[PDB]
Amino acid sequence: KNKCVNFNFNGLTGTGVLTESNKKFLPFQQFGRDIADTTDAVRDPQTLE
Amino acid sequence: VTLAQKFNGLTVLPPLLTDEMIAQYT
Ligand SMILES: *[C@@H]1O[C@H](CO)[C@@H](O[C@@H]2O[C@H](CO)[C@@H](O)[C@H](O)[C@H]2NC(C)=O)[C@H](O)[C@H]1NC(C)=O
Repeated sequence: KNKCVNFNFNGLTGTGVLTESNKKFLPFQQFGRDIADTTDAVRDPQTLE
Repeated sequence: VTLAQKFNGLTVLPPLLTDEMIAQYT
């Protein structure tokens, strides 16, 4: 966390600084996007946050 | 007047004169 990394989450290859989110998904969502239809949040698949 | 792009290589540059300097000239 707080570090620039090459991430893969569930097949989502990308790069970015990961941070603990204040967002709150409904249980069936796993992923999140901004107005531009671009990723801006992801849910950890092992320790659900 | 009321005023996700960044990581696509796009960026917005500040004006040379700040809104305080435009107000001082005015
Ligand atoms: C995957 O398994 C790990 C355990 O190996 C889960 O993590 C545990 O979660 C419980 C409940 O919060 C804790 O009491 C344990 O101490 C945790 N252990 C570890 C090693 O994390 C994890 O939640 C599981 N993930 C999913 C998505 O089921």
